[PDB]
Amino acid sequence: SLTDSVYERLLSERIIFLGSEVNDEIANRLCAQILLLAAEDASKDISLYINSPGGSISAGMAIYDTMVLAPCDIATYAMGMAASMGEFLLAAGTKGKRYALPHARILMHQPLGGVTGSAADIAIQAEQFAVIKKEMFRLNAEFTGQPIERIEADSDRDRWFTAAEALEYGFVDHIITR
Amino acid sequence: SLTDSVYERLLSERIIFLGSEVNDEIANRLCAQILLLAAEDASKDISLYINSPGGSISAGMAIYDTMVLAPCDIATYAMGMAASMGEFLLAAGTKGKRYALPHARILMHQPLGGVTGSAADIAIQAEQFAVIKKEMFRLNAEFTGQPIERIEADSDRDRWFTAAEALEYGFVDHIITR
Amino acid sequence: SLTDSVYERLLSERIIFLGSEVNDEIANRLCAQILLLAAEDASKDISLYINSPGGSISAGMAIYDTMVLAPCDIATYAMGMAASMGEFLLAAGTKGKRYALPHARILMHQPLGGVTGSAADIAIQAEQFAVIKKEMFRLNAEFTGQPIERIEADSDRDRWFTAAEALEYGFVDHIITR
Amino acid sequence: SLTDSVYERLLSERIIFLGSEVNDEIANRLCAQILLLAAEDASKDISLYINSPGGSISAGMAIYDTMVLAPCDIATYAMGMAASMGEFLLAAGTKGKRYALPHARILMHQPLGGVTGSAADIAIQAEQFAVIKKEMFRLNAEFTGQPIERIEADSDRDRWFTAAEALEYGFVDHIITR
Amino acid sequence: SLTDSVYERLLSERIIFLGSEVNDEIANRLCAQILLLAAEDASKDISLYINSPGGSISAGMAIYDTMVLAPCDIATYAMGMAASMGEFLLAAGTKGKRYALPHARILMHQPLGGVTGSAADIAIQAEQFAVIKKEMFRLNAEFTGQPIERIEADSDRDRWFTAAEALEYGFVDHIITR
Amino acid sequence: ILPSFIEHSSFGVKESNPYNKLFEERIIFLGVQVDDASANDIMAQLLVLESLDPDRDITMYINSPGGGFTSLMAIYDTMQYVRADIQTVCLGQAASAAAVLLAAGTPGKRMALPNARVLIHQPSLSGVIQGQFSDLEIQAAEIERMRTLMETTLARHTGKDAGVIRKDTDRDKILTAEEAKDYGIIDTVLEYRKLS
Amino acid sequence: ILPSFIEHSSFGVKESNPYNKLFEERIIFLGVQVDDASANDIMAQLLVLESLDPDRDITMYINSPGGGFTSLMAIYDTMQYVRADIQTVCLGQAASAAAVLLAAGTPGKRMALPNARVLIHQPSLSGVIQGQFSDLEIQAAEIERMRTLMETTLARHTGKDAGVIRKDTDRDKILTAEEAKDYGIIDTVLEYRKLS
Amino acid sequence: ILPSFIEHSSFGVKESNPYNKLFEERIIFLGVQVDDASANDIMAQLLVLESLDPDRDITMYINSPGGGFTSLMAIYDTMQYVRADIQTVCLGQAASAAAVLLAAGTPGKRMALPNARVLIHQPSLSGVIQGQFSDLEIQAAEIERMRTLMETTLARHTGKDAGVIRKDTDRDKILTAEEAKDYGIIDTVLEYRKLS
Amino acid sequence: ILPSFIEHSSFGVKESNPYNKLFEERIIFLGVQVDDASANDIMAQLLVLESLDPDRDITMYINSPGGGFTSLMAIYDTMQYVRADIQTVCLGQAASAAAVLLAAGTPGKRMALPNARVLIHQPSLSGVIQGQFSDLEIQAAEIERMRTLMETTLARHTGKDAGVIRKDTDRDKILTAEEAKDYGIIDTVLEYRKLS
Amino acid sequence: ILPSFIEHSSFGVKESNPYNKLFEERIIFLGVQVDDASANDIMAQLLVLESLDPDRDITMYINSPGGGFTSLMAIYDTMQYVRADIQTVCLGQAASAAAVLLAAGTPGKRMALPNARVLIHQPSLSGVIQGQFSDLEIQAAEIERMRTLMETTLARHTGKDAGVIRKDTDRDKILTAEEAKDYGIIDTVLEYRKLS
Amino acid sequence: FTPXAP
Amino acid sequence: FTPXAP
Amino acid sequence: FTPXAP
Amino acid sequence: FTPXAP
Amino acid sequence: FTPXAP
Amino acid sequence: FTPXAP
Repeated sequence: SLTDSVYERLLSERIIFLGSEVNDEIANRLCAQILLLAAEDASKDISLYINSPGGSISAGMAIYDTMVLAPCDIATYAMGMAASMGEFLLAAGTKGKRYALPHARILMHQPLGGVTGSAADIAIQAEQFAVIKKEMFRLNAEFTGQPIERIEADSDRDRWFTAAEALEYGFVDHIITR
Repeated sequence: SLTDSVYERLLSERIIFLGSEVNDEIANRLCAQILLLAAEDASKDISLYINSPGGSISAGMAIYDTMVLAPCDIATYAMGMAASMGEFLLAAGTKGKRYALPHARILMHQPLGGVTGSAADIAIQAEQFAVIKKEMFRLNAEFTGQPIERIEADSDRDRWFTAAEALEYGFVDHIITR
Repeated sequence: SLTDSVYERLLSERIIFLGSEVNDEIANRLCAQILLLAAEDASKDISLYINSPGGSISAGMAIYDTMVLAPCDIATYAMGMAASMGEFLLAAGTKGKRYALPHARILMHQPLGGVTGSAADIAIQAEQFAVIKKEMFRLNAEFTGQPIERIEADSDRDRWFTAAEALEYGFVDHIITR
Repeated sequence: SLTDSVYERLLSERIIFLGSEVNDEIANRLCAQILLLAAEDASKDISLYINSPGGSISAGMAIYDTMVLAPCDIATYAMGMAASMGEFLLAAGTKGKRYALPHARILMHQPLGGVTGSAADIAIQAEQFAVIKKEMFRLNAEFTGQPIERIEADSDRDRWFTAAEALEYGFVDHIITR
Repeated sequence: SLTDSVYERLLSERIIFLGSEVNDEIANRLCAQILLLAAEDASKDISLYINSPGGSISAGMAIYDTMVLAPCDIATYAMGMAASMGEFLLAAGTKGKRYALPHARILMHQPLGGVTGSAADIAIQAEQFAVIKKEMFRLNAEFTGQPIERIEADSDRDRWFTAAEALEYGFVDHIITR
Repeated sequence: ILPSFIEHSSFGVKESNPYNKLFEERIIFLGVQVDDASANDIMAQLLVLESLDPDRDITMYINSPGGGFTSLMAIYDTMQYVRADIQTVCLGQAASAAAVLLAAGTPGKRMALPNARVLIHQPSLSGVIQGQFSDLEIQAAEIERMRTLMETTLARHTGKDAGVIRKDTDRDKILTAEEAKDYGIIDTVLEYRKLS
Repeated sequence: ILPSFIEHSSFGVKESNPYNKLFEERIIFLGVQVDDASANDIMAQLLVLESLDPDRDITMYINSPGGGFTSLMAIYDTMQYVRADIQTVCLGQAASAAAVLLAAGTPGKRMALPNARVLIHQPSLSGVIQGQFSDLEIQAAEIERMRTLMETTLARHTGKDAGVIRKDTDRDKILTAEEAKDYGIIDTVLEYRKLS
Repeated sequence: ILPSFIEHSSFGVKESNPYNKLFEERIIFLGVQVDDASANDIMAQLLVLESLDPDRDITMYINSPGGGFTSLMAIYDTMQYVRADIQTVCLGQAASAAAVLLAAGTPGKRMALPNARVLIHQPSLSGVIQGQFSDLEIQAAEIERMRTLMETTLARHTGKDAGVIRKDTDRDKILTAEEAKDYGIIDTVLEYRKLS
Repeated sequence: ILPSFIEHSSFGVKESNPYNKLFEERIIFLGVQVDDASANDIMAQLLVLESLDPDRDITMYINSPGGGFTSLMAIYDTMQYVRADIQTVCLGQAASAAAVLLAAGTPGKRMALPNARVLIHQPSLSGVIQGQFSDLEIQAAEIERMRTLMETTLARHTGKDAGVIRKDTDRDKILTAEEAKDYGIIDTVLEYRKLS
Repeated sequence: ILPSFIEHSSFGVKESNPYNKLFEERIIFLGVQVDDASANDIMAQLLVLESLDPDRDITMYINSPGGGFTSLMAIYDTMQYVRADIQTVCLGQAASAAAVLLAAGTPGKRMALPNARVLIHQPSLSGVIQGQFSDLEIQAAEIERMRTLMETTLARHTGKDAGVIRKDTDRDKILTAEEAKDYGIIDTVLEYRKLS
Repeated sequence: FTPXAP
Repeated sequence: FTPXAP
Repeated sequence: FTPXAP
Repeated sequence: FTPXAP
Repeated sequence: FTPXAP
Repeated sequence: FTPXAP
């Protein structure tokens, strides 16, 4: 597999990709890669490249806590789409190291969670979602330096930011040009 | 497979993941990994990372007995979800080494077992389940330091604990922050 | 494949798993592993870990004869379920080396065989089954030290033994605790 | 693949398994393994382990001729079932080296061939079958030391031999016990 | 896999292929290959061979920004078809290093995007598309040296350029002959 | 094969089916057809029987594995709308939503056969679940509305507090024909009227 | 192709089918249609026959591979509810639940053909098994209720202790037409009434 | 099994079905058949009723999970075209497009049952979506046209600004039978006319 | 397309089908429908013909690929139960179980066409094979019961020892129309009654 | 859509179909329905036509892609059994087994249209091929029996030695309408009776 | 079912 | 449903 | 089936 | 088929 | 088809 | 639809 071969060679360069889904399978794969790179050498930075529509809010939080746990700076790059949890993880990188490429598009929005199970279960999933979502918004406010009210006003709407706008808003520290 | 490559590299760092299902296939895979790491070097700790909705009660017990059998401390981490048997295995780690990340969610609950076979078989599966479930509750009481009555009151309901609450309750010894 | 990688590393530690089915495919896989380990070094013990619902009675006998053939002690462990042929193979390990973990469950019962083919074939499969089953019971009597009548009384019923009961009955020599 | 890894390690110990089907695919796989082991070192014995219900009569003959061709003794073992062509190949091993394990079951019977094609083709397949079958019986008479009439009387019926009976009949030279 | 083996050997020669789709999966694979080659040695050129009908406009932009980001010249070759984003990426290579083979066919056109989701989502996808498309046209004007009006006149029509015409138009700097 | 039969009088000869005969006797038979599509047939039947004779009771026989919540509420409103009393009989089972329709008959006229099974279950997520944008905020909210209606509707017909109904509903409580009367769904359990 | 036939009298000419003819003779034929949907047809037929003439016996012919427990209890209650005696004949087989319906006929009137096969089996898990939350606590409990009803119901019609019925039921006991009378399901096995 | 029934007079004896009876009473019943194919039946029924008697109101009963936008606009125009007043009753639900048809009845004559659910949803992408070349420019434009028509059409029948309708439509707003009157879709919610 | 035809007399004009005509002539045609479901039709037809005229022979034509054992025994008992003689004709084939029904006709009246094929095969494992617990002890035992009945039943109609029937049955013996009479299944092979 | 048509006389007005009209003219039309199931219809039709008038010829039109051997032998025996002459016409094609039925008509009366195609093919392995134990000894033997019957049957109707028929049958020989008469299957090839 | 339904 | 529909 | 059913 | 059936 | 069939 | 169709 050329695809897996290229990613292993990049993992050795301390580069991790979040190129899809941000579901439990992806979160387990990234948490394992972040823990591995931190275990191999915590004195060096990890570069996380994001090109993802987003996914389950709880998967994104598992990735986020692992990013925080790892005792090493994590740089984040928006190389394409960073939507929903993809945006969260972009914004969640170390301050001064959050980057976007010029045509990157950032969507601060919420996961919609998804509904499964009996009425008894749905009633709980909705509550757990409301709680996690509130934390997602609290953290986005800390990451971007915005009032929580502004985060909610933009987060409950399908509001796309261009890479330049995303920098002005505080999601991104730098736009990378050449 | 990048996914399997990363897990082998982590297995060499004595890190094991329980990222899904906790069914018989998963229990056999973890029992084999725990036995292997213990065989390679029993003087060192094993770190078990949990992000799992849970599964068959008997699969969780097979993992638990293997964790106990292995003559080495097992640290456990709630890196996301630890529900049902995922909670049991989290709580079952060595005391002083049970950890949760801040956005971890812990659900002490019971597996529902599942119904298969003829009326003659179902009548037995239900009895075996009731017995195993009683042991699950007895052990959760020992792991958390709670009255058995409290364990049952929380375990037969869909009661989620936040990571902070889980620490107060006794499932987790420490919340890991940075 | 992490799963196969872990089993090869354990095979080198002389550890074999019977984690499912006990059908002809599994019996051929274990017979090959037992023959291989015995060929590599017959002076050392083989540890067989059992977590299996059981399977075809003839598959279990192929495994059993291979266990006997191999000129080396085979220790057996009930790490979860040991039902039907799984129980037979547990009980069939070297005396003094048959173990169960505390939450192991042992079901001495018979395979039900399964019915296939024309009336002419079924009539034979049933006879061959009755003969093999009689030998299964004879051997369980030798393994546990029980009257054959008691073996039949328990074997034709869905009677589960707890790990502690299984020791008292004679299936297991020791319960492993830590 | 643990399964293939174990068989390669056993192939290096000059052990070959016939664990299923005895169809053209299996015959090509065994013919290749027999030719390979003979090519690597013809001064050493090859041990063929049989656990097979049988298959196409012509596939069994391809394996048989390869066994004869290889300039090295081939030991055969009934480790479970040896039916139809499985029995033929068991009986076909070098005299003095045909073995059965105690619970092995041997069925001297004929393949039923199978019917395919147009009436014109079926009429030929049946004739070719009758000729090959006659040779199968001639060879079984030579292998077991029985009158051809006795071979036919037992071969056209579903007559199972226990391992002990199979020895008395002449299919097996020794029963292996420990 | 011969196919993957050949591409790895070519990747070591700093050759990358875009042979199909230009979708998110392909963009993630090329972005990873471009980042990898740049990481291994940024003093050397990367040769990108294009034979592709095109794909999602946002996937093509992710590839484009990565090409720009990498601090090394990227040569591009039209070895067959370069349509839509395939054309964009061809035109986007370093000036003086954009090549076409004589029978290459270049289609400057737009991706049609594709419609998914609820009326609320479609209404946004169409707007995001209109914005990205406008940038695609702006960049094609810069790459080819044409008035933006001419780019639009050709881009909204299915206008194919022969390799010779593509050079005259400014997509390609050289036609490679032997 | 449901057989037909012939009934005759000096007027003429009429061939008829069971079910058509039951309808002539003003019996609506609610069976396995628990789809929104059948809810419409039950409503058409209730309207026809009221039209034929507004002062005569309509008997509804219930033997069904529940059904969709929305469309069984459509039946519920028609049953309460119709001028004539509706009496109900549980044959077999009245699962989930059908237990509401059973409870919905006029008080004093809810009946069940001795081995009848009444099951109280939460309303399912079905029908118009096409892809509401925030399904976890909207479908989850719609489900709470549906749970509230079922709990409220049973409370108005059983005499139990809606909170009690919820505790039982959430646990899939199953009632026997006798338990159902003590629970407030059935007013009486029918005796077997055998002549020997 | 079930053929039709014509029967006539001075009144007129009537074309009819087998099955319709059997219904005129008050015979309900319970065949392979063992679904909850058919249980409703059997109940409709029993109610129609009682209505046409309450004092005449209804004969039920049974030839069926069992069926769902819940809906065959619905038939059982209708059979016991109806004023007229119901007599039963086992043709072919009366498997599992159908053996209860066979036993359920009025004592002295349970019959079988000589090669009839009666099978006693445990009630299956079916029908409303949509996803009870604790399926292993709830479906398992519902199954024990169903086993209890089948055992109790056969005991009331066979004279055997329910504990005996359970021991046999748990082992899938199969009875011949003669064994079934000695077991209490059949009162008599029919002779072949041939004229030669 | 929708039963038939017999109605008679000195003229003769008529066997009829529910639905056929409702049509005689000038009631069009719009159920689960929400396909373009059924839209054609509704139009045929409206045209027939106008032809039979142009001055008598047509009652349309609505109980449906929305449907395709294009074909439900075909119904809308026929409803507005027909000389006779059309009154509408929401039974069960009037989802999405069906809520427009509900609002479309003559003012003063839009009605709903108390537990009726009215859902306002955006028009779906369906019907002729065969592969327009620039689907994201064309289907996207066609969708904006369809959203505009639904918003405009409801505004003309509810009294709300089209901008308000859009804000609610975009969020899948669900109205109760009472909320629907306050929202302008329903003029009245029907009382239950029980005699006891 | 089976054509219909018209037969007339001074009474009136009757349109009829082949098969309906054969039934009027007291011929039951047993074709490819060999399912338990069709066994019930054969029984209904035998009962109807006996009812119409108990003293007239019933002719059964057999052309079928066997069928399920249990339900073809149901036919067997009805055939032996009925007062009228049943004569049988094998057209085409009478495979396996159908060969029993062929043998089952009244002695002296078993017939076959010259190229008819009669096949004797063991009873299959079918019908109620839902999952007996010890299938290899129970289904295997039930199969021995079924083999015993087929062997016994043929022995009573062919004159061969049941042990002989087993030896042939176990080998799928196929008989020609002539061999079948020498084997005891057929009393006579029909001549071709051509007028030229 | 096969159209119906109306034929009338002073007696009354009769609506009829093609095929029903052909049957009145004593024509059996054997088309694409070549299954064992249709063989039974052909036999029923032959028996009906003989019954209606034993001395009048029956015309069989053949246009079919062969069919199963066993059931087409059932037709063959009925054709030879029936008192009336059967004449046959090949329209289109008479493949494999159908070519036997074509040859089977009374000599002097086998006919074909000019572009008719007659194909001689070996009997297929079909019908009762359920799993004979030694399929290669038994099905292979049954096939030789079937080949022998087809070869013998054609030899009796074509005048060719059975050995010749086998050589041609084994090679899938295809005959034109003219070759078929020289081969002995057809006595004559029909002229086109056009009036212009 | 009467009485009392009907 | 009347009154008033019909 | 009579007698006795019917 | 007669005689003799019918 | 006549003559001669019919 | 009239007038004018019909």
